[PDB]
Amino acid sequence: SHMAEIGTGFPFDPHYVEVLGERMHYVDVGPRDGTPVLFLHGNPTSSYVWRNIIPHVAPTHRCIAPDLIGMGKSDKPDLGYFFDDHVRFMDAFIEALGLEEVVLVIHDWGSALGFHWAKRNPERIKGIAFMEFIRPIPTWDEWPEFARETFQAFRTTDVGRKLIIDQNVFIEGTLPMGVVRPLTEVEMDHYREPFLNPVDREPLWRFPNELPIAGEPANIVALVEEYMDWLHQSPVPKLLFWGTPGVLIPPAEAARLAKSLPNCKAVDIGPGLNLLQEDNPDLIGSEIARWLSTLEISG
Amino acid sequence: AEIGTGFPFDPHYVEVLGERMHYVDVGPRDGTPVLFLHGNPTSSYVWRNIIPHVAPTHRCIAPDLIGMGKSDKPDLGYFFDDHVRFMDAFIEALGLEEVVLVIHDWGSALGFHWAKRNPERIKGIAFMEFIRPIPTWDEWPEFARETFQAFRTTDVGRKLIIDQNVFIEGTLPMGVVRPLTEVEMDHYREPFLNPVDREPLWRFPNELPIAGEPANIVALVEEYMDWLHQSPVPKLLFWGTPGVLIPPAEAARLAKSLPNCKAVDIGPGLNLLQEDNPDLIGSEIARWLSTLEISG
Ligand code: NA
Ligand code: NA
Ligand code: NA
Ligand code: NA
Ligand code: NA
Ligand code: NA
Repeated sequence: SHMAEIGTGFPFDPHYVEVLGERMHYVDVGPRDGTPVLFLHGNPTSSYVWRNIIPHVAPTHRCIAPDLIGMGKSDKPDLGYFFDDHVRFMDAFIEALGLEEVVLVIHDWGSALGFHWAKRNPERIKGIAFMEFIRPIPTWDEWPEFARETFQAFRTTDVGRKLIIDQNVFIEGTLPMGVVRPLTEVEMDHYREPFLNPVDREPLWRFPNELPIAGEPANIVALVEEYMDWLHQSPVPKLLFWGTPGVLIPPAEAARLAKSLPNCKAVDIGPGLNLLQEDNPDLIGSEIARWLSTLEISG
Repeated sequence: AEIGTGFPFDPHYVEVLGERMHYVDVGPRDGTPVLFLHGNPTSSYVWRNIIPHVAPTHRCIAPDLIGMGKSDKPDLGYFFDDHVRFMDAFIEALGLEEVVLVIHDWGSALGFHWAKRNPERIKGIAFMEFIRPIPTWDEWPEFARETFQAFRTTDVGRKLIIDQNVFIEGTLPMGVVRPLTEVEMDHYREPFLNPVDREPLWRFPNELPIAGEPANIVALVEEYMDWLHQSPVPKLLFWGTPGVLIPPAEAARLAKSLPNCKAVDIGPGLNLLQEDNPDLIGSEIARWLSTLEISG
């Protein structure tokens, strides 16, 4: 059988909340008397990446999907856009909406935010669904060969900024490199929208420079090790989506994690790179919905 | 004795996370270095009359925090997180192993937070007018309460600190008992002639742990104060009357409660104690260093 056509629209009412003096944009749909499901995107995406996942979940659960500070339709203060900046703003976003307990659905740098938050707020986490997530990559050989020269250049002084900031390579090159199917022009224009001006591309370059690869930056490596240790020892319900060949999470790693993470169901989406949501949204959405029905939530 | 206004130190610069940081670096390379950390709105200039008491016998390193002094001015928010990251990297870029700290104001938060995380490397801490949690506004001096509330008031605080440069033109001299001279003022004004460069001056008072906010800073500061209370590291506390961040009663109580701590009364003092009695501070640091178990 064949997949349904993948929607290009973003049929959600926009919201903004003031966070530390800046406005962050977010989606907020579904019923509000239960446990919210908080969807966190990564680099170089926005809440747009969840547009075809949310409709599977919204009939039964609240869906909140923010745009990270400096990204999407959120404000763009003059920050370095280190992980520290994202942590601060995301923590404050969650408090600004008065969220208590949540289910997380997280991806890429959004997964570092989600796992780091959950480790610090273990009483408030009712489940985590995750995919293509940030983990330590101890050698460049564990980074995919098709992306090695590129990410090394991204992290090389002067060259990386020329590619990402001046030439917009993370949007024009790396984003398509992360989707097995071809993105349409309408989809590309949605992803391009926040970054038309090169000055606004700082987060796109800082993010690959924060990835924990070959021990650097050491502070990120430590933080990520800490939340991975937490995840390995946590009874929290877990749902892991993976694809072939993946980028951050190759199939062999997914298979290891299906055993070494407690209470974890792993689901193969088929072909996939980084943005698994773009390659099989209906499997990811339908499986999240089924998994939510099994959790200690509905209030 | 007359207090020197000059800054007779050759520039040193080091690349840190892709940005350049300026620092004073004098004295011999064959011992344990003494790392001097300034706060808001100062620079290594604040240590200019203290360093010469120490440099004959110990290397003195005095960086300008990122965004301040002669250090580069990247487009950051200048949150404490930014200062932590850059200072950690500065220390590693100089290849420092064990150190003695001499710290003040926001420099004290940096130093104590670093020491907590590097307990085997810290061999002594001299400190003054330091950051601790302030649970209510009542515990902030009245001559400055309305001002700091305004600094932390949306839009108003930026008008004062960024547009009008009040932290330099007002708060700085407010923090010295004696009158700062025009030459000294001009040294302190140097990094902030352009209003956009005043961001760190505004973010700092907005990071102060007062009445529980920002909660992340409150937690961090509580953690390093607990660490300090539990550490056998040699400690030297300078204080003055009436103080600003530290009233005399609190200073004297800490001298008793902290392990291995000597307190030194500098006389009249507000925040920038270094400007009111540099010769006592410098000479006492020198004497104290000679008593430590450092190498050599
Ligand atoms: Na639409
Ligand atoms: Na590092
Ligand atoms: Na020198
Ligand atoms: Na005054
Ligand atoms: Na004065
Ligand atoms: Na807070």
